[PDB]
Amino acid sequence: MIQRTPKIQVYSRHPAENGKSNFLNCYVSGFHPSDIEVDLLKNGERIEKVEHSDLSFSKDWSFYLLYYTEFTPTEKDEYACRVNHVTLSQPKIVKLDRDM
Repeated sequence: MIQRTPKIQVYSRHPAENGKSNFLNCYVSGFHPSDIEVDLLKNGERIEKVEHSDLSFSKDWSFYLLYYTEFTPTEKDEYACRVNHVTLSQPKIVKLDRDM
């Protein structure tokens, strides 16, 4: 058996074909087992509508999840990604930093 803590990256992107739109992304990588809980947060509250959740695995059965959705950030709102996994004794919250 192997267990591996996910790496978590939180960032924003504009799709080049629709540049006025903006996406909040949580990329959760390299984890095992695949059991996992992932949410995007706006001002500490779970975002219920997350339109994309893309899961894959590599050759060594490491899992990769891109969890992302359209958002409209203001400078007062705080966004983050919250992950729980067996390797994490408490939920891990990673903020979207200003500029990312």
